Amino acid sequence: MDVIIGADKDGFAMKEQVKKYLEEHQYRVADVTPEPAEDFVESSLAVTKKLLNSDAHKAIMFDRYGVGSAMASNKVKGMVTAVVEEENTAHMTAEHNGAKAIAIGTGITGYDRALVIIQRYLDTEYAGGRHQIRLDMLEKMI
Amino acid sequence: MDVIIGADKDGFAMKEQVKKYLEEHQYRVADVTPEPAEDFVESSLAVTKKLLNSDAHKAIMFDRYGVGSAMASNKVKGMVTAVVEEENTAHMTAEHNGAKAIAIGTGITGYDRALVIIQRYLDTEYAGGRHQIRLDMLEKMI
Amino acid sequence: MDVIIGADKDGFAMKEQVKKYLEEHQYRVADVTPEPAEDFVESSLAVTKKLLNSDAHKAIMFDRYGVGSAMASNKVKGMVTAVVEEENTAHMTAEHNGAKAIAIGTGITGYDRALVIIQRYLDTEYAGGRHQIRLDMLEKMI
Amino acid sequence: MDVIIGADKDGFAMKEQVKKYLEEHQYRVADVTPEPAEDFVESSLAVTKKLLNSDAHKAIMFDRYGVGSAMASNKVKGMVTAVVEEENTAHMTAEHNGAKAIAIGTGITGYDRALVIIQRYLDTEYAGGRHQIRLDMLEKMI
Amino acid sequence: MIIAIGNDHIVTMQKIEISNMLKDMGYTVIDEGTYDTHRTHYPIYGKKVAEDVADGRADLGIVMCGTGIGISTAADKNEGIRAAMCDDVTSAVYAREQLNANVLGIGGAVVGVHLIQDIVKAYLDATYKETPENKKLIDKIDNIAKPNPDQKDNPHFFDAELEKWAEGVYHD
Amino acid sequence: MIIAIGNDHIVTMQKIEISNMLKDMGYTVIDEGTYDTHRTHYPIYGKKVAEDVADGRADLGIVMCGTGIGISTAADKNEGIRAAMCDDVTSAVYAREQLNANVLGIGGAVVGVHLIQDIVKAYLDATYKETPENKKLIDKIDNIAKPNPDQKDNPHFFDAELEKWAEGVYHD
Amino acid sequence: MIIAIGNDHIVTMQKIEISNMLKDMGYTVIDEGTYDTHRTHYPIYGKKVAEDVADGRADLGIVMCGTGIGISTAADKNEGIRAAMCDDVTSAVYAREQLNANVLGIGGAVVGVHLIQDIVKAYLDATYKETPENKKLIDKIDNIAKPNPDQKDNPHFFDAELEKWAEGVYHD
Amino acid sequence: MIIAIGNDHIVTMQKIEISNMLKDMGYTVIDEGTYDTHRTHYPIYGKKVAEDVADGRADLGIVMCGTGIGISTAADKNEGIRAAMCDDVTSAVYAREQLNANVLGIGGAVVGVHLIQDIVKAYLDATYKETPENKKLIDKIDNIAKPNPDQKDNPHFFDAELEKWAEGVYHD
Ligand SMILES: O=C(CO)[C@H](O)[C@H](O)CO
Ligand SMILES: O=C(CO)[C@H](O)[C@H](O)CO
Ligand SMILES: O=C(CO)[C@H](O)[C@H](O)CO
Ligand SMILES: O=C(CO)[C@H](O)[C@H](O)CO
Repeated sequence: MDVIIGADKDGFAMKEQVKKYLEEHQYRVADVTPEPAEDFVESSLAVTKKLLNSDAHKAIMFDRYGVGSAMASNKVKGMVTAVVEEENTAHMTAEHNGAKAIAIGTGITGYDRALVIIQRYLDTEYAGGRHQIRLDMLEKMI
Repeated sequence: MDVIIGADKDGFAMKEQVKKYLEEHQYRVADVTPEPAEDFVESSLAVTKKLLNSDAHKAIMFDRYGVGSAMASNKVKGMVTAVVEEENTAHMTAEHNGAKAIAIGTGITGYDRALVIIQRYLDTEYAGGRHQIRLDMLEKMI
Repeated sequence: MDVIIGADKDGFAMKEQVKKYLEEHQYRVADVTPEPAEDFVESSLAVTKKLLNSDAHKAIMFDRYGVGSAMASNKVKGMVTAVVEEENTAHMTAEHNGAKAIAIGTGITGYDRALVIIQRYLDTEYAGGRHQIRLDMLEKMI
Repeated sequence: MDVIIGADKDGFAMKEQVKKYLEEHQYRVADVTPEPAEDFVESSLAVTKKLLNSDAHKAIMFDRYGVGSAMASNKVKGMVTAVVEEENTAHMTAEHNGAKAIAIGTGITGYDRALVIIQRYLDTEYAGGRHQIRLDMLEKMI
Repeated sequence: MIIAIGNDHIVTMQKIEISNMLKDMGYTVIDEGTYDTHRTHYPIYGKKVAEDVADGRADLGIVMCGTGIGISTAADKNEGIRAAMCDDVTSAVYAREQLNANVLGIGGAVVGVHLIQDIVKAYLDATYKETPENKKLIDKIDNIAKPNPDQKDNPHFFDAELEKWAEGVYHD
Repeated sequence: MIIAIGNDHIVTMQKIEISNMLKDMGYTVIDEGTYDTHRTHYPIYGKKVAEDVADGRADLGIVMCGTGIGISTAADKNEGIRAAMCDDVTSAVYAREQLNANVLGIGGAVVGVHLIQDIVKAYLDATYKETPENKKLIDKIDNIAKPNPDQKDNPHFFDAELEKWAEGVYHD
Repeated sequence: MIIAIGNDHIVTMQKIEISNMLKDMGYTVIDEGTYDTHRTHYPIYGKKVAEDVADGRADLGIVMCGTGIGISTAADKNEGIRAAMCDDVTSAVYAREQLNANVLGIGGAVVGVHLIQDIVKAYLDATYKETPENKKLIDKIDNIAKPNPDQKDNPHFFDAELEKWAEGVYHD
Repeated sequence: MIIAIGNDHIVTMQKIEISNMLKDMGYTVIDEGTYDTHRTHYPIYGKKVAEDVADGRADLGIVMCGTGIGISTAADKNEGIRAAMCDDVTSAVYAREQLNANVLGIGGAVVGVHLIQDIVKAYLDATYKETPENKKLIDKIDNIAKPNPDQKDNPHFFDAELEKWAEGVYHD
């Protein structure tokens, strides 16, 4: 399974830890920010571009609060980014939403919790079915 | 105002950050673990002992998950420790419960959120009144 | 206390029973339909006219289903008629609404229940206060 | 379809009207109280005996309040009597409960409403399935 | 078919249950009544539902409040409307079949949800059966009130009272 | 005074409302009925409430289910109980004043909460007034059923049915 | 101040609680989200709330769904909006103070009502304080998306999907 | 397996949701917490749940109040109990796996029902993984408090406080 990751200066430290975690678990990781991005708009958009052009369907954005990376990346047509700070949304956003990526705020979420969130996200597949109408509506928007 | 703080090896880093924060914001801090405690049992009991002996009514325990420090210190007769991970409990536990101390897990809660939690806890006083019946019940238990 | 009553051919029997009841229980009754009205429109309007002209504030309309008399008399500007089939509305409509009259359907409500409904209605006064805004709104309508 | 009916002095008048209604609708009626029963215990028990010994599975008891006929007849082992004063229970008690009979209070329920209640009761069959456990429990009691 | 529905704050939960049922049954719903449970005034929603029906935006209306009396009375006090206050199936069917009532009122705090569902279904399933007798009754009913153009389709009709309310004129 | 209350899963919310009200009124409540809304069986709770009243653990009982018929009938089928199924105030008052009913049954789901409160209040406020006539009716009712010691105070009375349920015997 | 609010069927009850609170606080509320709990689609309400804010009909917006992700993302995908998905007070305050977010998204179903109230209150109480740094971030965010006149102020934008739904295209 | 559950009046509805889920999952439930929403005191139910677990009547316990702090602290203050206050899945799993916690506490007013369900499932699915390290921690924890025979299995333990409450000693 492929996973795209990116981060700004505030999310860089955690991004590095997660990358190590992902590699140790056999995941093929595409890091779009070997060096911290200028800001979360740059990192979140970098992850989005790489994702929508790759065969991967899982991505993780890191910044101080998560809110920013989601706010910025969701402006991209076809993109769906979920800010995640607890373990239910971690899987539900993948199951119900397109959740092409999740955003974690390093100033909000501790590392051990972030890992549980990430693993639940990566382990969950989109359910399709009735949920597709909402995704079709979202992909139609700017 | 006074604040008692302590931490084991996992919560030491944040404890040090918070101490500096508290000092900068005019707070007399009593650090009972200048060096990381053996474990959360030792650190939580150290904080509890110092609290139930000082004239301070606020305390912060730092460890990896929060749960341990609360589980340990709550075994002490008369002690009331609240694990805090979000901003509502941060103030409500002080307002309703004796909230003699809050426990923060560094593997669960990010630093920026921890500061908001701490500030809310420190800025809230016990309401007394009807809530006292519950505190009398708790202090009566082992 | 005064009570205005009236009925069409279907509610006449019960109206006669209630009149005797009310007289026995010290109640000055104004029967506007000594003989059954042509229909519930005629009887309900007769009761309404007599009410909005007398110094009484309680009235009982009798017909087969209750709905008709209320539907008709409520068309009169300033009138408020409540169909009553159970014991809670019996008093609440008086307490909250202008409840200038209640309508009882003889094909719907048994006599013993009708007496309890009537007694509750007669023993309850309008609460006024906040409820007045709604009555002012209603009296403003056609 | 067979229907067993019975009534005391207070429910006799309505019982007679319903009997006429039932005959006009091709129902085979078994009237156990051609003359009003001494009281509702006698009438309700008379209906119960005739029912539990007949091939009929529908019965109607009439008294002033309904409550009495149900209270008395339900003391008989295997009997299930429903006091009915509204149109939902009229069918639900048959669908879910054994509703071997329904009890109508003539001082509570008007004639037109009683007929709707009765027809809904007669038109509804027991659903069995999961509901049987509750009926098995009831038939086991005294 | 389109059903307009309204309610005061006391029965918003019961209104939601009926709205859900109507949609499951295939009806298009126009929800006018209050959307939360904040203290408000029944005449506002009764009038909104009434006008939807009278203007042809809805085929029939349903209104509810604690007892149903207040909002159904408000609905009745509008041109083109015949509102039937019915806490039972029997009179609701009579209202539709004989009086061709186009607005049904129910007491959401006095009638249980299962019975409310039954009343609504019975009322909707019923069909007006015209006869010279009921046509005469209906015509008389439609001619009792005197039309007030200042009320008809006037959204600001109750502004005067609402201002007073905000001014604390209606304190308890 | 002590009031025992019970219910099946369909009306747990209504039971909660009545429990709250009873406590505010100063009554001591013994809640027996089901505590959540997981599918269960009304006879279980009707029997529990019935025995609390019959054994003197409670002064009166109140039982509710969707229509009230199931649970009130279950309550009635116990020694020392006279259970009255009343969805209205009039018959509830009659039940207490004339039949000295010690268990009140109500249909949650069919009776609105405000009316349920009125029924309960009226029932409790009423007082049994013996008369040669109702004393005779009551005596008759108290002697219809044949006591079964195997049912009396036996909480395992329905175990055979509960096992059949767990084994899928009662599938739809 | 005017607050527009919306939601999908999973969190209508939580929306109602927030609507009540906002009104008690003195805010004027424009409820757009769904009014009952009948299955519907979060993008519809997120778009409605977004346009109320973007068109100046409302000062700020609040949207909720099970997790908040769906509806907040829908809101964000509109001209003039900066929607912040915040299940906590800290990031919500950051959203307002640093990103001047004008739409707040919350996950009903995952955040308890008391915390939801705190998030809303903190968000509203916060004030945007411009800085050379956040002004630059905001400008970037406001220019990522390409405006689509066919979407702007077009309430029929999702009609094609709604028809496919009515025709069973989106079956499970 | 048997799960004892308890709660104060603020979160009775959330407790009902969890009770329902546990039963659907095949667990036997002993509901101790308050059954309605009448103002009561969390220590009462925390103690009841704790003793069920300590005495072997239940395998594990779950307690909830507004924030969970009060009732989980009460549960912790009992012999044989290790109560874990967890508003998140991560620490709940740690509590079970490392500290062999036998009582889970959750804030029913701060955590949404979907997340509460996730925390409960995660906690129940987890298994204590003993190591010399955690056995040392657990043993230390089990030896902090000094056993009070007057509290252990004493139903009248809080009578003193309840009498004062009835006497108006704890007024606001
Ligand atoms: O039933 C009502 C009007 O008839 C309302 O629900 C009540 O007045 C609100 O206080
Ligand atoms: O009303 C009832 C029995 O009379 C129950 O609530 C119903 O059968 C449950 O499905
Ligand atoms: O949370 C949601 C979308 O993010 C919705 O509430 C859910 O998909 C409805 O099934
Ligand atoms: O959260 C609580 C205790 O921690 C309770 O729900 C609250 O004190 C009730 O007022």
